[PDB]
Amino acid sequence: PPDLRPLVPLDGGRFATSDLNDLYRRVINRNNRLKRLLDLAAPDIIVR
Amino acid sequence: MQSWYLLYCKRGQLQRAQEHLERQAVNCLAPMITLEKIVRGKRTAVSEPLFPNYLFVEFDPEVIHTTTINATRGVSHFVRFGASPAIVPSAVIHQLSVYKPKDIVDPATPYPGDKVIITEGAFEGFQAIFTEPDGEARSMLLLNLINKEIKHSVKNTEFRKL
Amino acid sequence: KPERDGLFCARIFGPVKDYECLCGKYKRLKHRGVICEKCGVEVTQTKVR
DNA sequence: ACCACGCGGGCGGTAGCGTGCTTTTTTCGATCTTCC
DNA sequence: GGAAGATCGAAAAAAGCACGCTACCGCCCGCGTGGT
RNA sequence: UGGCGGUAGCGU
Ligand SMILES: [Zn+2]
Repeated sequence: PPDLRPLVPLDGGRFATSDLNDLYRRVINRNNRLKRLLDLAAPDIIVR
Repeated sequence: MQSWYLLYCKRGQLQRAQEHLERQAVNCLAPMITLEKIVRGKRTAVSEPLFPNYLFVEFDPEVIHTTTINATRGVSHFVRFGASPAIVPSAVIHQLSVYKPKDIVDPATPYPGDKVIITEGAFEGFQAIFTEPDGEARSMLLLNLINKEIKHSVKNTEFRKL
Repeated sequence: KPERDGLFCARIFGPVKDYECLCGKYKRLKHRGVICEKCGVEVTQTKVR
């Protein structure tokens, strides 16, 4: 849940990002890239 | 004696890595596809690299060492399975060189006949129907509202794809 | 404000304010448990997040 | 010239970065040693 | 009578390293872009 | 008024 990984304001127009949010963003980006390349009929090496 | 390898490059540095590798006399290959459509608009239609952040390199390891290629500017790292770098079979390169590019449009955001949602605009939070992309950054959509459905023109920034 | 289908999306986890829709059409306890149709976020207390 | 964001990921390099503990657990070259 | 189970030490990976409290510093993506 | 890292200190 987002409350367990809060985005605490920094009182300067910036947001402090927890490590969990960054890791989840990495996983989401990698999964989206894999889906996009699978839909592109990529060669076996690239898919692997 | 020459061998084919796959390299994962940096972000937006494919051209720089290709130029540096060509300066070192190493054969380079990267698929091309005439398809480019993002929020920026202003006739984005231009060629873009297929399979981003991937580059095939043909060279002989005994002439140019793998460490030198790994240290080339723009190239991030070798696509390696296990300790040794992976070797791309020549059949894959041959089949990817010629008929790999396809006219099928993967990003469906500019394509019409779809269902989108609007992030901000005159009628926020109302789903819209993409039917005809007149010009660029000009999107006429059948916005649905309680009072009346309106064929309204909004920007690509206003509505979010799906 | 949260995006749609993001890591903080209100539709998935809940509204950002207690008994207040993200859109703002319903901002009272009378509409508790009613999912707003414009933005698809349920009107509930923030603790459900 | 600044202001704002948007996809990615170790870094900068045409290589190499480390460099003063103890105890427990796992695996394996290599014997070994006992014998199927 | 040359192989299979025992093992044996040697190497490699993993986990832990007392608690409270106080003050300061620095930092809270990051660089490569796109319109103006 | 939220944390992380570093430094120094207090009490054992
Ligand atoms: Zn609403």
